[PDB]
Amino acid sequence: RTSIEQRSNAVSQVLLGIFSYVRWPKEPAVLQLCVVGPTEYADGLLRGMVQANGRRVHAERRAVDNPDLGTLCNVIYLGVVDERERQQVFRSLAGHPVLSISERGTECSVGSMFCLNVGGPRITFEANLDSIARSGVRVHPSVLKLARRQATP
Amino acid sequence: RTSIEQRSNAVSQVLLGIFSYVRWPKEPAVLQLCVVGPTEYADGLLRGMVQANGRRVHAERRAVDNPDLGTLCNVIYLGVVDERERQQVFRSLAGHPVLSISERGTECSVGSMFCLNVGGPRITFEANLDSIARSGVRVHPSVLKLAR
Repeated sequence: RTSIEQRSNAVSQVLLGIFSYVRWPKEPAVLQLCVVGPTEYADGLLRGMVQANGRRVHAERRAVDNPDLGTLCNVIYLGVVDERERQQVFRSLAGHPVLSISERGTECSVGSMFCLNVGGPRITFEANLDSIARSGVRVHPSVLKLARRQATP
Repeated sequence: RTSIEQRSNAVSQVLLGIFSYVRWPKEPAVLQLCVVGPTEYADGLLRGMVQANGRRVHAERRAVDNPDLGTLCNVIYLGVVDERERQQVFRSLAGHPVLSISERGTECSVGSMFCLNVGGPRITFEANLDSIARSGVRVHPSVLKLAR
């Protein structure tokens, strides 16, 4: 079984790997990532990140009921939230170009664009076409090369 | 800095405060703090702390299903865990002097020497007098005056 520090640094990459298939309508110089809700595997993230084009990914935690998640966040890494809390969040992102990703794989069905599954020998994820289309960012299809080859032994 | 960081740095401060009213059977040079489960406010802790008496608190995440929590852990800061996992956790803590604290002081009760309530303008916390005796650490009773 893979350790917490193993799975953290792993998530870090998968997110970078997802972020590669994503175009924002207006590309910021610093991409803004907001961690929202309790999380296990975001420690790696919050160090900050750099993309393969040198764009820094800046990372900070934000309150689930923060009403400006939408404008503060180009990315949101979503943790454990309850129905209401989840509602607040996905409402705040509407009309804004935001990439949403969950630590847990249940949430594709309720708002998140991507849903990690961190258990097992590899980090896997599934996606949802609905939330993706209404996201207002462009997601290249080949983002699924990554989940599939991750669901591979 | 955001309010989550603000509330995070404060959980730091509250944790230290509680630490001063606890003693362990055999005091370790370096206090082992296990953050366990999803945690909105444990980022200050993970950065590492130090007590006024100069002692270092080392903090690191450990998985919920981790069977050696009891030996690996001086203090455990319990995040989000379901009924099954909550049990799983406290069984490893059994018969070991482990200071148990929880981030959500509502859906918490079994174990959890202390349950924090981070919401509101300040951080508050209950104390679980039952859990406090069984645990195996010596908690000074003054601490209850810092409770609710």
